[PDB]
Amino acid sequence: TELNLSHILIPLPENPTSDQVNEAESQARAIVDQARNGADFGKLAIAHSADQQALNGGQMGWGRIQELPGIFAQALSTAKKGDIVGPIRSGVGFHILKVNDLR
Amino acid sequence: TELNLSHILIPLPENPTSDQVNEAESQARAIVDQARNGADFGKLAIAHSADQQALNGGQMGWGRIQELPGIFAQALSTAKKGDIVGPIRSGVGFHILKVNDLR
Amino acid sequence: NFTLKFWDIFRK
Repeated sequence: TELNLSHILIPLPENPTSDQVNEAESQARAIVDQARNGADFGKLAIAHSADQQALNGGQMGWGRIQELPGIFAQALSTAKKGDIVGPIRSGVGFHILKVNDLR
Repeated sequence: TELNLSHILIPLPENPTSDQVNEAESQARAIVDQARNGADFGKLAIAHSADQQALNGGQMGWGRIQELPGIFAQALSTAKKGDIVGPIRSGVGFHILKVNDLR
Repeated sequence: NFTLKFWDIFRK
């Protein structure tokens, strides 16, 4: 399976305090809600993502499910086109993914 | 379960000829062999790796097994400190991993 | 953390 994904990263420092974690999670959940309710995901990435693909709407292009970080592949086990998944926690922060296409 | 890893990518274009594949696999195998023989893995990465961490000796730092791409997770789950794993083929080339530590 | 450092390797 392959997925065409867009991604948003809400960053966290290396050893975050519980307050820092909670604040990042809050922002990420708000973004997930805005996206599910129809907000342009690319614009959300441009405005909030800390990753290198932020300016290009967080577009990650086509990827093989077996090459995605395990925590992302697991969260996308039943995803369908248009779905917003997350927030997903990793050592770098909270991640939000949008399924643009699948094949 | 956390691992500290270093990585080397011997690249392949998206639709490689069989000769391109054979040549890349040969170089990746030679690197695995030298690394297992005690060669400085960071120097091997600086010299041959095509990824963004090459100039930093292929150092990837720490992470959880579930944060790894699926194609590396199974193999690394049973590795021990010091092991050189690979070559593992992906859509972008052949990969060589060194387990710097487990914690 | 290596989560995105690894993912970046596969991006095309």
